[PDB]
Amino acid sequence: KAKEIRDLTTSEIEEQIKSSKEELFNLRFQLATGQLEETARIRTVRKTIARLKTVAREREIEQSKAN
Amino acid sequence: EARDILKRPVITEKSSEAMAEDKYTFDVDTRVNKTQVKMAVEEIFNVKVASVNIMNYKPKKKRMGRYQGYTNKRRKAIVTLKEGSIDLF
Amino acid sequence: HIKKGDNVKVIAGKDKGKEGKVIATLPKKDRVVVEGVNIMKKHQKPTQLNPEGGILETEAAIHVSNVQLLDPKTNEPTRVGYKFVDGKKVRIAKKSGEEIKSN
Amino acid sequence: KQCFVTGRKASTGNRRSHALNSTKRRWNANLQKVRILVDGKPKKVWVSARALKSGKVT
RNA sequence: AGAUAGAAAAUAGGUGCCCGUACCGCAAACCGACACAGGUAGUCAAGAUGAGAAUUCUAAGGUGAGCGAGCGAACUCUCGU
RNA sequence: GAGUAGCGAAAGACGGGUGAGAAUCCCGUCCACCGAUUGACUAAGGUUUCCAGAGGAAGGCUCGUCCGCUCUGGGUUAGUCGGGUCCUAAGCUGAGGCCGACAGGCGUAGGCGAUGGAUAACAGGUUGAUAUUCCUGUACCACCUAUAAUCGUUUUAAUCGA
RNA sequence: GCUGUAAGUAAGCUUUGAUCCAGAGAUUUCCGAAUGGGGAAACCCAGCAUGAGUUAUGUCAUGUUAUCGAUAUGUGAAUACAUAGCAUAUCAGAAGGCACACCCGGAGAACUGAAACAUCUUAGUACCCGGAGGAAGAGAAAGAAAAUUCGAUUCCCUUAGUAGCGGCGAGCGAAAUGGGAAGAGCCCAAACCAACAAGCUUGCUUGUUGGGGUUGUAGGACACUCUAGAGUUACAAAGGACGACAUUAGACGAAUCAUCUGGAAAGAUGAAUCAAAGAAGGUAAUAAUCCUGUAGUCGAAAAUGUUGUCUCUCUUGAGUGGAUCCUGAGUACGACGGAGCACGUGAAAUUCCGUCGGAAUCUGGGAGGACCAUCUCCUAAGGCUAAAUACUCUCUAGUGACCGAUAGUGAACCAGUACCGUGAGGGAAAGGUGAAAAGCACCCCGGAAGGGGAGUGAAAUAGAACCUGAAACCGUGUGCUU
Repeated sequence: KAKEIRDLTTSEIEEQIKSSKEELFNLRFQLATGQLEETARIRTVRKTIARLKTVAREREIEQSKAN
Repeated sequence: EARDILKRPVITEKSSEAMAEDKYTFDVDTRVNKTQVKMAVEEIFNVKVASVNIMNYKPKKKRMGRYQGYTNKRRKAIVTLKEGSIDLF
Repeated sequence: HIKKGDNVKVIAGKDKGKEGKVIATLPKKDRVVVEGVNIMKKHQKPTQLNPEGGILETEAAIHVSNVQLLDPKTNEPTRVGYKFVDGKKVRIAKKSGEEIKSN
Repeated sequence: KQCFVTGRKASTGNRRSHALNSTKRRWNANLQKVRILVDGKPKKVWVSARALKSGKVT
């Protein structure tokens, strides 16, 4: 789902990643407390954060290449 | 950071007895110090911690079937916050 | 090779000269389960997930080498080829024209 | 232990006896320590006495 | 020697990290292939008797030894006369 | 070989209970052994043998309901204790350097390295397992911030220092 | 359709192209040459800069901070200049690893053979170390030959177990010629020099700037006269710009039905078919026609080796005189002591190393196995150089009168692992249910392990220690004996 992420402004990408940290922490915390019952809901956010950091790297490769 | 170090909470009869008091128990990363745990918890839950204690557990032998293994090394921290209440719901 | 839901005849095993629609493919072992083929009698034990049990009569898989598609025009057992309609590998009954595999 | 000019260095061979009984031996150069002009600034180094026969400035 | 306009003083608030911490340790968790009569540094070490950390009995505290039940021949082993 | 040798120093008896099963497991009474120790600590070493449930194939020189065995889940909390942090001995390394067929050996300045020197917390309570670590009480050592009751050429000072 | 092995039960993902498969890129914790300091690798403790945090301290993040090298500036002793020496900055400079192979060097055994043993042999072997390169070494004649020169090198066959060397014992052991693989010659010093930078007074000269020409028909300058192809594999040396096949995904691909026995046919029987495909492997048994394929054909976004060119970049070709000049110095070579060459300081001429000596410059020097005289050949003492050649950790495709689990690797199976040892090291044993897990619902004895029915299956003395199941060995019956 990395199209709109390319469409994002590179400034709320940090915001999106921070929210993803928050939600992953909450859901894992309530997994170890035995209150989660949504396992595919961990790998999906791991996908999301992985894609968000890959796009973030590609973003800063530009100024490295251009400047 | 400040969320990657609190791996999980610890729930058990001794942890439950500690929770009778304001002491909460967590399973933290293996490369952190007391100060960083204090900061992380008081950043997340908005609590004010008074002290924290850390201990390192050695890898334990575990045989699964015919293959022997070792469990992962653990680092556990105990907080004793004053005001506040880490809710583990 | 055959498709997930087409109707095929069987030529091996106690079941030959019999038709039936395929219900699963399992392409990692090229074994298909056709309906009404290889009926099995499995002894299932009373557990927790299954309250009781008994002798279930489920269908078992057979090698893809034991089934064949029927000519949609003449129900004639046939092989299967291909042709490039708009660059798409669509199937042919190899004795007549196009053969449809939609479900 | 080489010369800084020629390169005359040591070499191995055999000490042979009257009964042609052989033992390993060595042959060293007549290396002498002399202060010569290495790249201008004078320096002490080993130089053979055949290289000093004619050609070196102490 | 230098270095510098600064805090000591008689307070009141805070901050103090990493590693080890279980368990055995004259021992069935150690070195001896063994739940082996061997070896394994140091600390505390009570009462009666005594010169004594000797000896016999006992306190604090541990323990009854991972095979037994008979019969009480020969013959070995340990012990008494 | 043979159902033979061996069953690895020693004091057990009995009532109750548990179980498919008990000389052998749990409780109790009596008896006995050690007691400059078979007692309590703490090192080295071993690493989970520690604790609570459960099991009985195997391991326990017999049996076994038992265990240092197996399965499950747990358990080690320090500014002050021992180290790191501070110091150095014996040794080991050693920039440059000396010597060396190559390899490399030796060695200065300097480093590393306790078995030594210097360093601030005591008592009581506490669970099944930890406690100069946790909690109650009372302390102490460093460091930082706010304040200072006037120390006073900031050379000297309230006093800063190789 | 998928979420490895690994079963599962759970949450899911996917035709909106995911899953997967290739190409490319990004992330890539800690230790290790290990490089900020230390250290019992996978751990500790920091300086500096910059940022986060806190009222601040503690704390954290990211760069950076080893040692050598070279280059460049600072500064600069004992001492006067100046040198050590210090202090910085820069640079994909060096380190380490390995294929147990191959190659070139440095160093260098011994058991053994001589039916003893010392010379000699094993042997320039093994083991060490230092370099490498994908190949390396060698290489364009001071070379063989009495030729009519293969006109550089290497390598293969033969010469030939010949010539020879050998306490003439053991035993070592060529080379030339000839037949083949391969089809390469190339640059610098020296003379000399237009011009110039520096001491000289431009008379003499210095230079690396550069030209010059590099060879025995004796080559070159010299003086004449004369005229503008190469190549990045040596022969200077860089890199864009177009194509061409091939290779790191893939695609299409002919033609079979019936009966019989069976648990199942591919078998048997009958009738067909295809073949540029009857290689091969699967499939419930033995398949050209069922499946994967095969012959044939087709096919890359990309990232690569490779190659045609187009550029591009380089650039003098001869003759004739020959008066002078030049043609590789502590060198050849000799003596002493050693090694090497099939050949034992020896004739060692051929050739090297240590130690002393020590030459000629064409009207010269070296070689032709003591040797010389004459003849013939060559022209040292500077350098570069592809091919034929050696080997396989790999990768790709394939082959085998090679092994089929005491074999074949040690290892078909979580193997350099159990285990053993302080360590170097040493090192195992262990494959097979069935077609399909259909892996035995229930009942009965038993605490359980087991079992006995029933059921699955062709078969359950195929029930998981599971195909066949021998012998040793242990039992239970008994016919005949004692």
